[PDB]
Amino acid sequence: TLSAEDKAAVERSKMIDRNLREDGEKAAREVKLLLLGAGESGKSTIVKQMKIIHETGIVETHFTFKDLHFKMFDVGGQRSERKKWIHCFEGVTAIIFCVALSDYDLVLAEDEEMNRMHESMKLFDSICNNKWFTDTSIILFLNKKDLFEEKIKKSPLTICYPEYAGSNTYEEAAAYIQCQFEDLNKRKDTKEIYTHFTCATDTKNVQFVFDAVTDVIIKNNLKDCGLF
Amino acid sequence: MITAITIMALYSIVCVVGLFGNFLVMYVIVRYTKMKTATNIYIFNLALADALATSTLPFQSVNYLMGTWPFGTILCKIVISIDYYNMFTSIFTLCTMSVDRYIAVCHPVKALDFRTPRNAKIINVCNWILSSAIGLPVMFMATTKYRQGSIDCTLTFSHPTWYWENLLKICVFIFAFIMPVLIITVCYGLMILRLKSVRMLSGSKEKDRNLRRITRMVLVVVAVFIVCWTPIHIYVIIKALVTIPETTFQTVSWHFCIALGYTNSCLNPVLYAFLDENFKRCFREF
Amino acid sequence: AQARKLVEQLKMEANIDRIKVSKAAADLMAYCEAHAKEDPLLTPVPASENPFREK
Amino acid sequence: QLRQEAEQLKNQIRDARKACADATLSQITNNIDPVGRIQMRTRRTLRGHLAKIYAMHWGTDSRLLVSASQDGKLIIWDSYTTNKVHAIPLRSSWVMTCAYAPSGNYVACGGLDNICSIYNLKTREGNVRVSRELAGHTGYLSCCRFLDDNQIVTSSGDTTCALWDIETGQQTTTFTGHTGDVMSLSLAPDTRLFVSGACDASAKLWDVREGMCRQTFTGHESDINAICFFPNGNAFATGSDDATCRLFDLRADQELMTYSHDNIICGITSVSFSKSGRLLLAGYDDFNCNVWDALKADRAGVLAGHDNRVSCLGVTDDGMAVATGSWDSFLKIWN
Ligand SMILES: CC(C)CCC[C@@H](C)[C@H]1CC[C@H]2[C@@H]3CC=C4C[C@@H](O)CC[C@]4(C)[C@H]3CC[C@]12C
Ligand SMILES: CC(C)CCC[C@@H](C)[C@H]1CC[C@H]2[C@@H]3CC=C4C[C@@H](O)CC[C@]4(C)[C@H]3CC[C@]12C
Ligand SMILES: Nc1nc2c(ncn2[C@@H]2O[C@H](COP(=O)(O)OP(O)(O)=S)[C@@H](O)[C@H]2O)c(=O)[nH]1
Ligand SMILES: C=CCN1CC[C@]23c4c5ccc(O)c4O[C@H]2C(=O)CC[C@@]3(O)[C@H]1C5
Repeated sequence: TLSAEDKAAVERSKMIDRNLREDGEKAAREVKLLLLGAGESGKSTIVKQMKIIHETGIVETHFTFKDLHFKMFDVGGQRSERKKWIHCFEGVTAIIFCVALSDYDLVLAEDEEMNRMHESMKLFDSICNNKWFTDTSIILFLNKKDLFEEKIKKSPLTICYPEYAGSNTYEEAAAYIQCQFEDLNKRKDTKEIYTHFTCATDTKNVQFVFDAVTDVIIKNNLKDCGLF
Repeated sequence: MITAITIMALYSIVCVVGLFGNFLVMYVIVRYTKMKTATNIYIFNLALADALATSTLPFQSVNYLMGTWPFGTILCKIVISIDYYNMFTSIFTLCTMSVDRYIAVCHPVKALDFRTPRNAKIINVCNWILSSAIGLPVMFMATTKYRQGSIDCTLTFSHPTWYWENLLKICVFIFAFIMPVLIITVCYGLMILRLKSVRMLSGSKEKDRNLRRITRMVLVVVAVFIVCWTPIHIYVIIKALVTIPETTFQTVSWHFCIALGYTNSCLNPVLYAFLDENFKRCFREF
Repeated sequence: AQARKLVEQLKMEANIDRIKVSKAAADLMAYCEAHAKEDPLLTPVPASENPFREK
Repeated sequence: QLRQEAEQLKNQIRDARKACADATLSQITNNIDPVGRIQMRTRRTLRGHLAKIYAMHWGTDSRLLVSASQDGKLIIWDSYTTNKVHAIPLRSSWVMTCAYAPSGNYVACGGLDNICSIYNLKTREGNVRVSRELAGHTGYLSCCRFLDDNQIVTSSGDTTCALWDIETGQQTTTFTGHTGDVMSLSLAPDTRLFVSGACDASAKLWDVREGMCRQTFTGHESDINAICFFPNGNAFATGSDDATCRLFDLRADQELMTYSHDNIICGITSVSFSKSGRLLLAGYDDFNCNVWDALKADRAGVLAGHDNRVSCLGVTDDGMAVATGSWDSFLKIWN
């Protein structure tokens, strides 16, 4: 009983469904990654290091590695309330959280009083312990290697944390920063912080993020198959 | 004497509890949860094979009880065909579910596109087609014969009967006892080694507990498979090799072997769906 | 700079007219009762003229 | 300094509103006939979204609507035959607003890219393509409504609304005045005012003609997520995260009615009115929408059947449809 116009409408809707299914099949294979941190710490630098070797609003960068397609979601241009748009990133594969090692004694640009490292710690607290990122593992990229080396060879770390008792060597200080920046999360069974110090080692960064993505993909497939 | 009554009780309880569990699995996989994942389709097909296999049990039970088959040639023809059919379909759906889990764990980048509901559907289609391609010879070659004042309808063969029956028995044995066991063992072993070595499942007490639970469910699956399949296949192959004299002990041995081979299909819904974590999550929703 | 702007803007906002809330609520009530026969969701219609026929 | 006189001017405004408020809405509607037990069922269901739908908008022909989701697809729904008219690939995967022209010739969408994209629906070549890229904000575009075929008013993440000349691609007036991040706006039927609610728990009326604020309504608590004008253009309702909706008057300036239940705690994402205005449908966050009698504050009915968060709502112009979008990728046309 369908006329020519209704037949054309049905055929057009079928073609739209076909192209939509192809697009959804393409977009159910891509890997989503989300950059955060302080306004100076590490995110634009790591995406700049990323784009230099493979080739306002949200800055995007797409690349391929080992036949896996990744995505870059740099939200540094969103000078607004983080609460009202943080729920838009549920289906991200992993979070690349960039902080600065050498920001423990640097004074924040506003009010000349608040610490940079403790502010990054508060941001990591709010991101680890919110209702939107529970099944998403958080990679952490403690950047600013050489600046941290020089500033701990010059100044003690106890100016930032008034509980430090170890020596002013790199290994113990970086271990202290890492463990204090790890244990703050309130749920350690599901969340799995894969930490990796870096300054400019591009080959190790992509392999580390691919290992973390492979682990969370394995966890997702284990959820899919009902084993876990 | 009374051995036939115990065989009747065993067959009846196995058939009843198998149909009971399969009906619950069908109901919960249709109405409560949906079948939009690959594993749901695989469990549904396994439940289909298990329900269709165990429905022919009272036919064989009354065949042994009355000592004759009063149900006609076409009925036991389709019963024998659907028995071979369901046994291969259950075997291949267990094997392909196992290789799907191995692909999911050990090959995750490839499983991003190899693990889709459409691919699960076409694998199930190829499963039932490749089972039909070997159940079709059982269709026409099954017939009803008369012997010793009684009616039985074991399938015959061609004029050179000896190598034909030998070839069919060894083909069934090699396929449904070397294809399932070897593939499922190597695939679940590689999966459990790579699942031991992963960062998510090592370094804590709860990670080791999840590791232990996954290895335990894999071991229970392979153990009930081996326990249900080995005593009947080698009993068939030794009845084909040597002539076992007619004794009540060997008859109740044969009936126990058949009962175990059907307890396999009884327990696959329990150890594949009731123990599945997504199904348990759906169970806790109500 | 924003403090004097908000002060002047809200001083301009303050000296406006305010009709009695009984009158405004009565006007809202009148608009609701005068369009009761026109609203399809308040008063359902039979499926003859309904453009949403289930099938 | 001037903070004390600003505070006493605040107090003078509240005293004037208290003196001008002589009878609440529920006192005069005590003898009105309630809508009673209402029942509504899902006539149509628009399946075809593969991701998280955030906003939609109807059309003035009451037939064609437009929806947007996280996948980056702008699907035009024919709510009569449950068809797909167009599929526009958005350049930004993140959108939480879209608008549909009364003329139908243009469609709009915007999100975390801070830019409103305009697409042409009646192009002579027969396809859909970009026509103007309205950029100039510094926050996420959280709401957009076509004033007419050549103007759009948008609420943004930079606490300022903005009228836009769609042709030249530049603003003509900026509605600064929010001390908080504005999410939603709604247009008057006569198309001369629009009220926008922000995260500072205040909705403000604005004169579209010149770009000045006229009132501010500070009854809510947490933050405003939704807003919708009354059909007569002399009232509006506000959705918010404090488990309460509020009806206001542009003239009396007080809070007329409160729409809250002690058994519900979740927030409100979308609000829209019917033709008569007796019916306000607030999309809650308890996986369903709620039917509110807009004169008795009585929950007449429930619109259940959504598997995820209710994201958007809209009643068509002739009032025969309640189109509810949701995070569970399923639109449901109700009647
Ligand atoms: C009944 C026997 C003897 C004949 C052979 C029938 C075969 C072709 C049938 C029987 C069971 C069927 C499957 C049962 C369940 C599903 C899930 C559904 O969502 C897609 C089709 C799929 C995967 C079917 C594919 C075709 C199938 C395998
Ligand atoms: C591998 C594990 C599960 C053990 C399997 C045991 C099976 C293969 C055993 C259990 C009972 C056995 C039968 C018991 C009795 C007899 C009678 C005897 O005159 C010939 C052997 C025969 C016919 C046996 C054949 C093999 C048999 C069926
Ligand atoms: N010596 C040294 N310098 C580094 C390193 N990483 C980044 N920088 C610089 O530190 C500034 C901070 O600005 P940055 O772009 O990160 O802000 P943002 O991304 O939050 S927007 C940038 O100009 C970087 O050159 C490092 O390892 N070693
Ligand atoms: C428990 C039922 C499974 N059956 C499949 C068909 C058959 C069978 C089994 C195992 C191996 C075979 O070669 C074989 O053929 C058949 C046979 O010769 C008698 C026993 C069986 O009915 C039984 C198990």
